[PDB]
Amino acid sequence: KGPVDELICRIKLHEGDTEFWKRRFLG
Amino acid sequence: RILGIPWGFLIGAELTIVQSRISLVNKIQKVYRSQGVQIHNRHIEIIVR
Repeated sequence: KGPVDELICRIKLHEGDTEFWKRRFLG
Repeated sequence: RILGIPWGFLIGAELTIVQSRISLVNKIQKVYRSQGVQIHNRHIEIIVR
């Protein structure tokens, strides 16, 4: 809605990464 | 929020559905078994389904 250490670079999105979500499902 | 977009709702809704299925049939069977009424689970699971 807009008209520094920039830590945002380490925020990793795992959309579509099936293997990533299976690990969290297991634990 | 723990799981991703394609599976946060997939298994999350399934957990609600599956838990409700066993809960619903138990409560319905609780009334009939208490009153000494024998009804097979098939006739109730069809309603719950």
